[PDB]
Amino acid sequence: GLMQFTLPVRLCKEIELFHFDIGPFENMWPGIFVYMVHRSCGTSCFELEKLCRFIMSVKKNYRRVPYHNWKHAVTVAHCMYAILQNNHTLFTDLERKGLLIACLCHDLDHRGFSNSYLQKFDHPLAALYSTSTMEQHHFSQTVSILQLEGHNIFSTLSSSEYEQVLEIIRKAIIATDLALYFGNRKQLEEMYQTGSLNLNNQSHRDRVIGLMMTACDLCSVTKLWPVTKLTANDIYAEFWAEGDEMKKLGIQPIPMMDRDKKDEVPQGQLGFYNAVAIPCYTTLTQILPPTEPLLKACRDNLSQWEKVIRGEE
Ligand SMILES: N#Cc1c(N)nc2ccccc2c1O[C@@H]1C=CCCC1
Ligand SMILES: [Mg+2]
Ligand SMILES: [Zn+2]
Repeated sequence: GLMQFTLPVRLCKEIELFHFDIGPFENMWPGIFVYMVHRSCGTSCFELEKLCRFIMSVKKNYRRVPYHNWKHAVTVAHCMYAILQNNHTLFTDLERKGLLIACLCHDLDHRGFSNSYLQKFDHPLAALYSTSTMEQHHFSQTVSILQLEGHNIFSTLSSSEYEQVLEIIRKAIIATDLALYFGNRKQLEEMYQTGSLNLNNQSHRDRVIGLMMTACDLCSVTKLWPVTKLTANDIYAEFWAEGDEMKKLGIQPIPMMDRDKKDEVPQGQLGFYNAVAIPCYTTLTQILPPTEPLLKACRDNLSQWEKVIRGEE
């Protein structure tokens, strides 16, 4: 009850910043997450015995892949924590509970392959879920871990609050499917500009929560350059392995995923920053002004990639 998590001074201060890196000590990541829940939600939101048991079952069900791993989970939850903390009064008690859990669970049991590679492989999950394949699996895995004896962190919610939080978590996880992001942001853009955006409209909140999920999910591009640059290697290690598996199915993969065309990476990152990241954090900053530091950090890193291309690094 009176048991708080406390971090060392440096972390205690840096954790509040959007660009915080959770560090290379795996065994500190659960405490960092519980720290964030206690400050974000309250020391009462979850029974600490059950939260700790949920966190360690979630960790167990992330694989040892180069990027879509436990570190990503906690990193993406931290970005959500930063957004929620800089936007105190915009979110309900249920939304703060749900979204941190959504982010921790959003890539559960990821194998390091796109929905595209599952479809071309003819993976069983591609037959069970025709669209947002992995994301439907991630939500499924979340519900399974919640239903293990002693793991129901939401037990003390009423029936309707329980239904609401699981529905917040389902939409949040589905939205991390980047194929759905383009349309979601376009719609949010129009609604913002025509002035029809309304946070009392549930369908509008859903869309805004989805953009938040994309923003947390891509938050590697909003870190200090050395973190951004080193994470990019982890992302590309998966892409190139997927490229390899495409070649095993007798399919030339797009040049981004082909490990013979590494030269093309910096230009590939420009496309990604201009086509995805900058638009994402632009619309997010328009809807939630205090998330501006994400857009700024993302612009700083675009410029750093421009410098890589111009031979300057
Ligand atoms: N972050 C990031 C990131 C990145 N730095 N670079 C990319 C380049 C091309 C396509 C996707 C890219 C990407 O997308 C996430 C990584 C893997 C799949 C989920 C979306
Ligand atoms: Mg994902
Ligand atoms: Zn992710």
